[PDB]
Amino acid sequence: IGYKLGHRRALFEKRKRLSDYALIFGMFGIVVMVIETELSWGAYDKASLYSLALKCLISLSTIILLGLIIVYHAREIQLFMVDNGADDWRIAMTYERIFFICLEILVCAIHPIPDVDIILSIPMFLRLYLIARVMLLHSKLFTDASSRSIGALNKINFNTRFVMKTLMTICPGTVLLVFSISLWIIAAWTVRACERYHDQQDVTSNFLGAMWLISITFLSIGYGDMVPNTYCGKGVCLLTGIMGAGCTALVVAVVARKLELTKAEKHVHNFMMDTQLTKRVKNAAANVLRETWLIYKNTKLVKKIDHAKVRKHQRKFLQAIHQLRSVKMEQRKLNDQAN
Amino acid sequence: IGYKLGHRRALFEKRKRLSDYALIFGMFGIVVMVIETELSWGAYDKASLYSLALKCLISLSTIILLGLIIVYHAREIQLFMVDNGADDWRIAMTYERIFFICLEILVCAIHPIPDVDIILSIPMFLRLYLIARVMLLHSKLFTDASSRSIGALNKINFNTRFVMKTLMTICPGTVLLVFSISLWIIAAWTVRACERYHDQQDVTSNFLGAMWLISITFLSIGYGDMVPNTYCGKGVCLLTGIMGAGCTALVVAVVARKLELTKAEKHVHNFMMDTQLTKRVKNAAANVLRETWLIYKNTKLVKKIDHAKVRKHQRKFLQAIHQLRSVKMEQRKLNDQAN
Amino acid sequence: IGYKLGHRRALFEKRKRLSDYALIFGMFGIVVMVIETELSWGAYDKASLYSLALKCLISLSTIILLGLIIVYHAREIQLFMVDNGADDWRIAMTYERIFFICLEILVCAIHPIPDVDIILSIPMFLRLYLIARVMLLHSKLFTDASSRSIGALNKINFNTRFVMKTLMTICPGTVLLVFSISLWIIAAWTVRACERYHDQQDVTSNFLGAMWLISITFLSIGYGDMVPNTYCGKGVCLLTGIMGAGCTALVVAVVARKLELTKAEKHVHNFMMDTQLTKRVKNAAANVLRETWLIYKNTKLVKKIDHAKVRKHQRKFLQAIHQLRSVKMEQRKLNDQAN
Amino acid sequence: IGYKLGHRRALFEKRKRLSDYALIFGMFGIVVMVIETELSWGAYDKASLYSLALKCLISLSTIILLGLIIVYHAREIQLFMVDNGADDWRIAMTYERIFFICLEILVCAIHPIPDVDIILSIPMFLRLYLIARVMLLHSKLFTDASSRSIGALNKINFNTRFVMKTLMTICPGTVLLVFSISLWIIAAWTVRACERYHDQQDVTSNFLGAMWLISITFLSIGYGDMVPNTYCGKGVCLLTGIMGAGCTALVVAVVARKLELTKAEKHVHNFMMDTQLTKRVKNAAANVLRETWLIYKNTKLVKKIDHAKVRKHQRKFLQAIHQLRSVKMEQRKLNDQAN
Amino acid sequence: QLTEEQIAEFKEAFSLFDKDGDGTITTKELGTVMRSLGQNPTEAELQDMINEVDADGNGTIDFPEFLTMMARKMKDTDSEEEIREAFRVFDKDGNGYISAAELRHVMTNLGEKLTDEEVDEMIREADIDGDGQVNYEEFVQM
Amino acid sequence: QLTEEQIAEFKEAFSLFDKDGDGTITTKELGTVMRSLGQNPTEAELQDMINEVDADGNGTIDFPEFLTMMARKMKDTDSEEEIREAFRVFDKDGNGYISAAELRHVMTNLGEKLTDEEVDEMIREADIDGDGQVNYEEFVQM
Amino acid sequence: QLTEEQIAEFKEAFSLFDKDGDGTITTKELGTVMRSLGQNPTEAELQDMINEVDADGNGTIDFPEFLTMMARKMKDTDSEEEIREAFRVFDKDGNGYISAAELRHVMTNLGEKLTDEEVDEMIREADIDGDGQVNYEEFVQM
Amino acid sequence: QLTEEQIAEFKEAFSLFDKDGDGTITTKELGTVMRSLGQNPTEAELQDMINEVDADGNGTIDFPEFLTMMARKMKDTDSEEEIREAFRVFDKDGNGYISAAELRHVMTNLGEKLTDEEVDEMIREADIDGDGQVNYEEFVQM
Ligand SMILES: [Ca+2]
Ligand SMILES: [Ca+2]
Ligand SMILES: [Ca+2]
Ligand SMILES: [Ca+2]
Ligand SMILES: [Ca+2]
Ligand SMILES: [Ca+2]
Ligand SMILES: [Ca+2]
Ligand SMILES: [Ca+2]
Ligand SMILES: [K+]
Ligand SMILES: [K+]
Ligand SMILES: [K+]
Ligand SMILES: [K+]
Repeated sequence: IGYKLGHRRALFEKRKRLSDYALIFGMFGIVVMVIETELSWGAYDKASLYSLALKCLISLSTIILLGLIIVYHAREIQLFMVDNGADDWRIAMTYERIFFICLEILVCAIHPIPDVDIILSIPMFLRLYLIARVMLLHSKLFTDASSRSIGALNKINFNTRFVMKTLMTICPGTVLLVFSISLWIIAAWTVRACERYHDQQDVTSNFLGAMWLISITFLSIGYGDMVPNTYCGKGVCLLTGIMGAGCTALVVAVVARKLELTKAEKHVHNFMMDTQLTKRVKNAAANVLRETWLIYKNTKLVKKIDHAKVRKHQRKFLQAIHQLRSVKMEQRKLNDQAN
Repeated sequence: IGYKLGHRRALFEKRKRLSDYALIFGMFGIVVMVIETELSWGAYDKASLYSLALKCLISLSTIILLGLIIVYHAREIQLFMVDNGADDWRIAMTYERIFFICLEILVCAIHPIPDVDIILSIPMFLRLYLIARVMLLHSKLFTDASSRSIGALNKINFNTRFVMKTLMTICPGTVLLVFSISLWIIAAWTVRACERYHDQQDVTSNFLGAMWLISITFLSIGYGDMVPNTYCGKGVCLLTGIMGAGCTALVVAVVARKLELTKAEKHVHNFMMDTQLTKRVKNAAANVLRETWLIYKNTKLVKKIDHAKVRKHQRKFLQAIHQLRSVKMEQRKLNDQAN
Repeated sequence: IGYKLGHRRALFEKRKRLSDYALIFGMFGIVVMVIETELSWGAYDKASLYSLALKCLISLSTIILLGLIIVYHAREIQLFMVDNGADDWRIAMTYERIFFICLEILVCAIHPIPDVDIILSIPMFLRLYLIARVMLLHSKLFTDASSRSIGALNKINFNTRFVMKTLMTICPGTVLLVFSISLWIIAAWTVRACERYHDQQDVTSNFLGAMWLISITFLSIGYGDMVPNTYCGKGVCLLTGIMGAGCTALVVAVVARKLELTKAEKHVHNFMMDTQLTKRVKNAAANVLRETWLIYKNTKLVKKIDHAKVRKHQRKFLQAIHQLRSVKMEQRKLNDQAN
Repeated sequence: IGYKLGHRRALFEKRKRLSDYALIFGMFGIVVMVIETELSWGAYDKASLYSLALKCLISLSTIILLGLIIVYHAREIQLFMVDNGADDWRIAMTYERIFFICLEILVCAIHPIPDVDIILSIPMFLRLYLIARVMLLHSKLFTDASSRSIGALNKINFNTRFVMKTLMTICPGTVLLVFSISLWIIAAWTVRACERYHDQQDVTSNFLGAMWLISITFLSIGYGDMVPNTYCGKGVCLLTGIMGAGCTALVVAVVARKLELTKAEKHVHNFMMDTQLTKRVKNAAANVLRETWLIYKNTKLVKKIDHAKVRKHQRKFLQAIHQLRSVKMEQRKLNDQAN
Repeated sequence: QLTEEQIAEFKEAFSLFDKDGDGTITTKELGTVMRSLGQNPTEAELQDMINEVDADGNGTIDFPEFLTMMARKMKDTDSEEEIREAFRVFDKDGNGYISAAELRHVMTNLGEKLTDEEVDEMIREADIDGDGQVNYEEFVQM
Repeated sequence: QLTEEQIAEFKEAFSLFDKDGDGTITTKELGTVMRSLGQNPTEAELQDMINEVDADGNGTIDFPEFLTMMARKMKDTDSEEEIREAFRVFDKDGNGYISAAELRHVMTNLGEKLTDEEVDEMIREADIDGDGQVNYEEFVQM
Repeated sequence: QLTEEQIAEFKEAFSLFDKDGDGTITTKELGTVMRSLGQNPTEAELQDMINEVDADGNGTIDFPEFLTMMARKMKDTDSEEEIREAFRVFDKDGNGYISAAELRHVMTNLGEKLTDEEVDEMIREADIDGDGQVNYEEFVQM
Repeated sequence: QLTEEQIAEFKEAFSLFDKDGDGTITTKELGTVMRSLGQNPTEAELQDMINEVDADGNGTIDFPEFLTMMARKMKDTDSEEEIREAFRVFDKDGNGYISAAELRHVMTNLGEKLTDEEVDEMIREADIDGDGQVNYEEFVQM
C-alpha cells in the first residue's frame, strides 16, 4: 500500500541474507580448524608459518561472524518495532532476550588463540545450530501468502519446531539416515582428538578404527576389545549410546509402516481370498455326499460285501467331515476383517 | 455439621504434620552414615572420637523416628474411630494392620550399633518409602473439597497409586529423568561399599569408575573390562539390568508419542498438500495435449517426414502418459488420510 | 438320555485320572535322576550299592508310566467309539494317530540303563509336556456344563490352544514370571552337566557360577568373562537367547498397560484439568485491562509523566498479551482431546 | 480380438521360460565356485587338472546366462511393441532402460578367470536377484483373468513389490524364518573366505566356529572373544547387525499378534466372566444381612452379652462391607469396557 | 443315571437363558441371549432353529427336550448337524426339489469328479422319492 | 467451629454445581453435570438421587442442606448407603414384599450359613405394623 | 485362437460379474460389485460406464461384447483410457465446449513453455470441425 | 510499493477464497472453505466474522478490502484479536450495554487489584456512551 506491507517484505528479505552469510563464515572456521589440526598432527611444528597463518584466518572469520550477528539482531529488533506499534528501542529488551543474545555471542566467540589448542577446539562443533535458522527461513510454509491465508483460521504457531515436525512427518527415514550418518564423523573425530592429546597409541587414535567403536556402541552390541581410556571417550560413548538406543526404534517403526501395508488395495485381496478356496466348500460337500452314497451302495449290494471296502470308505467319510467345519471356520473368520 | 467437619480437619492436619516430621529425621540418618563411612574409609580410625560421636548421633536420631511412627499410627486409629463411629480401640485391629505396623518398625529400626558395619548399613536405603507418604498428603487431588463431590459419582478411590499414575501421565518424561538419575548414586555407592569389605582395588573402587559399569549395564551394552567379583555387585548389576531393560522402552514411547502432532494442524497441512504439486494434473494434461498436437503438426503438415523429429516427440509423449497416472494415484491416496 | 450321558461322564472321569497318575510317576524319575547324578558327582562311586539301587528305581518306575499311557490311549479310543456310532478297534486308527502314539512312547521311554549316562539323561527333560495334558483336564471351561451352551452358538473349539490363550489373558504377567524363573534351573543344570562330562574345570562348574551366564545371556548383555566351551553350552546359550530376546518385549507391554487408567477414571481428571489453571483466562483478561488502564492513567494525568513509568507498564502489557493466547491454545487442545 | 489376445498370451508364455532357464544356469555357477574353492583350500593344487576343469566349466556356463538375458530383453521389447502401437526397434529404448540393461550384464559378467580368485569370487552372490524375477512370474495374482477384470477397478499396479508385501501379509513368520536362516550360510562363508586370504587360525577359519559369531552378532549380544581382525569381517559384521537389529522387532510383533482372539471367541469369554464371580454379589449381600441380624440377636436378645462375642462379629462386619464395593468395581469395569 | 450332585449343573445351564423361570422358553428370551453374543439373526432364523428341538410343536421347550438336545455335550462331532449343513450349498432355492441335472452337475463339476461308472451312477440308488422331487428325507437310510 | 479462612472450598464446589446464582439445583443442573462425565441416567433416577436429601420438599437443595451431604468426606469405607445397595441387590419387583422368597436358603446356603430356625427370628421384626417387608425401613436396629 | 483350456478362465471371469443364470449384465450387477469393493459411485456414472462399452444400446453386455474389454490386459503402460481421462480437467461446464479463451489459457498459462504462435497454432488451426465448440471428437487423429 | 512479481501470490491467495470467476466473496464460499478444516461454526458466527471486514455493507469483500486484512501477516502480536477476546471473556454472550456494576469485583477478585478509588476514574472514562452501558466502544485508548 505504501509503508504498509512492501517495505516490511523488503526488510524481511534484507534480514534473510544475514543468517545466510553467517553460515559460510561459520563453517569455514570449522573446516580450517580440522585441516590445521590434521596437518599439524605429525608435520611442521609451531615455528612454521602455516601455524601462524591458518590460526589467524580462523581468528578473522570468527570476528566477521560476530560482526554479522549483531546486525542480524538489529534487523530483528527493527522488524519488531515495525510490526508492533512502538517508537523506542528500549521497549523490546526483556531479560530473556538479552540473556539469549549474550549466550549466542559467547558460544560463537570460542576459537583457538594464535595442549589447550584441543580444549579450545573441541567445543567449536556448536555453530551447527545455524542450520536451523537457515532452514526456518528457506521454507515456503513460513514464506508465502496462501499458507497464512489458510492457516490463520486455526491459530497455530510457526515455530522452529513445527517445521521440523512436518519435515519428519512428510519425509521420514531420510531425515534419520542423514542424522545418523552425519554424526559418526563428528563423534569419531572427537574421540581421537581427545585420546591423541593424552595416552597415545592404542587403536582409538586411528580413523576407521574409531568408526568401529562408535558403530558397535551406537548399535547396542559392544565387544570390549576397544574401550576408551581418557574421560573424553568414556563420556562421549554414553552420549552416542543414548542417541542410538531410542533412534533405532523410530526407523524400525518407519520400516514396518513403509510399503508393508495398504488401505484401498486390501479390498481386492479380500475379494480374491473370498472367491478362492474359502468358496471351494463345494469340493468337501461333494466328497461327503458321494462318500455317504457309496457306503450304502457297497454295503447293501454286490452280493457279499467285504469289510475292507466298507471300512475304508467309512474312515474317509469321517475324514471328510471335519474338513468342512475347518473351511467354514475360515469362512466365518474372513468376515471379521471386513469391519 | 461444622464441628463434625472442623474436628476431622484438625485431626487430619495433625496427622499430616506428624507424617511430615518423620522425613527430616529419616533422611538425616542416611546422610550421617554416608559421611561417616566415606570418611573412615582412609582417615581417622575407631580410636578417634569422631567414630563414636557420629555413630551415636544416628543411634540417637533413630529413636525419634520410631517414636513418631507410633503416634502417627495412633492418629490414624483415631481418624478411623471418627470416620466409622466406634468406641473401642480393640475393634479396629485386623491381622493385616498389626502385621504391617511391626513390619514398618522392623524396617525402620535398622541402624549400625555403636565388618558388620556395612552389613547393618546397606539396608538403610529402605526409608525411601516415606516419600510416598509425604507425597500423597500434599496433593490437591487428595486434599480438597471441590474434587470430592463430582469425583464421587464415579466411586473412584484416591489411594496411593492413582496419584502416581496421574503424575506419570500429566508430567511424564521428568518422572523418568528423575528416577533414572536418582538411582545411579544409590546403586553405584552400594557396589563400592560391597567390594571394599571383601576385595580391594579392582578398578571399581572409585566413584567415577563405578558410575561407568552401572551406565553400561543399565544401558544394555556390556563391555567386560570391569565386572563385579563379590555377590553384592553380581546381584546389584542384575537388579539394575531388570530395572532398565524395561525403562528404556517407556521413554522411547514417550518421545515418539509426539508423532501425533496435534489434530487441528494436520488439517491445515493436508490442505497445503492438496493445493501443492498434487494439482499438477493441469500441467500434465497440457503436456499431453501439446505433445499430441505437435506430432501431427510435424508429420502431416511438413513436406519432409523426418523420423528424428517425430519419434522424439512420440517417446516424450509416452513419457508424459504415465506421469498423469502417477499423480492421480497420489491424488486418490490423499483422500483416505482424511477419513 | 441319562444313561447315554452318565456313562460318557463316567468314562471321562475314569480317564482323567490316568493322566494324573502319569505325572507323579513321571516327575519322580526326573527327581531321582537329578539326585543320583548330583550324588555320584564327587561322592560314592559305582562300586557303592547306591549307584545300582537308585539307577534301578528309575528303570522300574519308567515301566508304570508307559503302562499307563497305553491304558489312557485305550480310554480315548473307547470314548471315540462311544460318541460316534461304530463298533471296531480297527476303524478310527488314522495315519497321524499311530505315529503320535509311537512318538509318545519313544519320548517317554528314555532312561539311563543300569560317559553315556549324561548323554541319556539330559533328554529326560521332555516329560514336561504332561503338564499341558493335566491342565487341559483340570480346567472348568472344558469340563463344566454352564459352557457348551453359550459357547456353542459361536462354534468355538475348546482345544489346548484356547485354554492357553485365555490363561495368558485373564492372568498375564504371572504366567511369564513363573516361566522365566522356572527355566533358569532347567537351562543352568544342563550346561553344568554338559561341561562336567568333558574333563573341564572352568568357572562355570558351580551352580551359582552358571546362573550368572544364563542371566546375562537371557538378558541381552553379554560380558565375555565366562563363555561355554563345548558344543552343549554353545547352543543352549543360543536357545536361551532366542527365547528371551522376544520374551522381554511381552512384559513391557503388560507393565505399560498396567501403568494407565480407564475412561470412567480419566473423565474426572479431564474435568479437574478443565476447572484448573486453564480457567485463568479471567486472570489474564483482568491483567490486560488493568495494564491498559494504568498506561493511560499514568501517561495522560499527573502533571508531567516520566518515560520510565510508561515504558515499564507498556513492557508488562506486552508480557501479559501473549499469556491469553498461550492459555487459549491449551483450552483448544484440551477440548480436542476430550473427544 | 481373439487373435490379439492369443498371440499376446503365446508371447508371454515363451518369454516366461527364459527367466526360468536363466535360474538353473545361474545357480549352477554359484555351486561350482563353492566346491572348487573349498576343495582347493587344502587339497589338489593348481597343477591338478581339476583346477583347470572346474574353473573352466564356470567360465563356460557364464556364457549361456548372458546369452539368455539378451533374448529375454528382446522378448520384453517385442511385448512392448505389440502393446503400444509402433513399428520400430528404436523409440522404446529410454535413457533409463539402456542403463538398466547394461547394469545387469555387468553384474552377471563377474566370474573367476581360468589371491584375486577370492576378490573376483565374493561378489558372485549377486545373481540372487533372479529369484524375484522368477517369483513375479510364477504368481497367479499376476497371471490370471479374474484378478485383472476385478483388480483394475481400483487402478492398482501389480509390480514386483505388491506381490512381496502380499506374501509378507498372508504368510508371515515363515517369510522371515527362511530369510533369517538362509542368510547365515551366506554371511558365514564370506567371513572365512575373507579371513583366509590374509590371516589364519583364530577359530574364524572353521565353519562351525563362524556360525557362532554371526549368531551372537545378529542377536545383538556380543562377547569379546572371536572378533574379526580384517576389513572384510569388520564390515560384514556391521551389515549383519544392521539387518537383524530391525528384523527381531518384527517377529516379536508377529508372535505377540498371532491370533490371540477375535470378537466371536471373546464374547463367549465375556459372558462366562459375567456369569462367574462378577455375579456372586448375592454372597456378600447375604453375609452383610446375616451379620447385621446377628449383631442385634447377640446384643439385645442375650440377657448378659460379652464383648468378645459382640466385637468379634463387628470387626468382620467391617470386612464384609468393602468386599461388596470391591466386587462392584469389577462389575462396573466389565459392564463398561470389553463389551 | 447321574445323582443330584450332577444335575444342578444342568439346572443352572437351563436357567442361564430361562431368566424368570416360568418353565417355558420363548423366542423373546432366545433373542435376548443371542443378541448379547453379537450375532443378530432374523426372527425367522430363530423359528428355524427352534423348530428342530421338540416333537409336540407347542412352541415351548421343557427340561427333557433341552436335555435330549444337550445329550451331545461335546465330543459329538459326527453326522448330526454336518449332514444337514452340507445341504444348503445344493438347496433348490429352499424348496427341496433339486433337479437331476443340477444334482449331476454338482456331483461331477464340483468335487472329486469320479469316473463315469461312479459319476453317471447318480441314477442308481436314486429311486428314493420316486415322485420326482428330492427333499431332505432320503437321509433316513444313512 | 468453622472459620472464614477455610469456608471457600464448599462455596466454590456449590458454584461448580450451580452455574448461575438463583437458588435452584434441580434436575436441569444435575443432568448437565452428570452428562458431562458420561453415564447418561434416566430422569427418574435423577429425581431419585435428588430427593435423597431434602427438608422442605420443594425439590431444591440449599447450601445448609448440601453440607450434610458434603460431610461424607474421604475414607469412603463406611457404613452409609451400603445397606441401601445391599437391599437393592436383594430387592424383588418394585418393593420386595414377598414372603422372604428364598431368604432361608440365602441364609443357610450362602457364605458362612445360618440356622434353619433363625429365619423366623430374623423375620420376627418384619414390617412391625404388618405392611409386607421392611422396604428399607424398619432398619433402626440395622 | 486359444483352445478351450484357456477359455474357462474367461468364462468364470464373466460369470463373476453375472451371479444369476441369465447371461445379461445390467446396472444392478455393477452396483453390487462396486459397492462390495467399497466405492460408492453415482447411478449416472454406472450408466455412462455401461454406455461406454455397448455397441447396440440394448443396455446389456454380452460375452462377445465383453471380450473387447478383456482384451485390455494388465499392460501397465497403455494409451487408451489416459487420452479420455485427460479431458475432464478441461471440461467446459460439462458440455466440454472447450472455448478458444479457455483452450489458449490452458495451453499457455500452465504447462510447457512455448512461443505465442507455437502455443496458439492449434487453436487457430481448429482441425477437428472448424465450426466451433470443439467436442471430445478432436482426438480422432490418433 | 508492491510490484507484479509479488502480487500473483496475493491474487492466488484471494482465488482460494473465490472458486468461481466472480469478484465477490460470499458467505457460502466461507462456509465451503470451513467445515473441511475441522470446525463447524454457526451461520450467525459466519455473519459476525464476515461483517468485520465489510466496509460498504454490501455483504461482499473485494480484493482491496481483503488486502487490508492480509496486511497483518504472520507475527501474532497485539492486533485487534486480544483487544476483543478480553472483552468477550469479561462480558457475556451479546452483552452489549453491560451493567458494569461488577467491574470492581472482576478487577479485584480475579487477578491483581488496584486502589478502591482507582476504579472510579476508569468508570468515569466511559462517558462516550452517555452514563453507564459500557460496550466495546471507548476502546480508542489503544
Ligand atoms: Ca422362560
Ligand atoms: Ca416342546
Ligand atoms: Ca440454578
Ligand atoms: Ca430441600
Ligand atoms: Ca444377470
Ligand atoms: Ca450391448
Ligand atoms: Ca464468489
Ligand atoms: Ca465490501
Ligand atoms: K538390545
Ligand atoms: K548387548
Ligand atoms: K557385550
Ligand atoms: K563383551
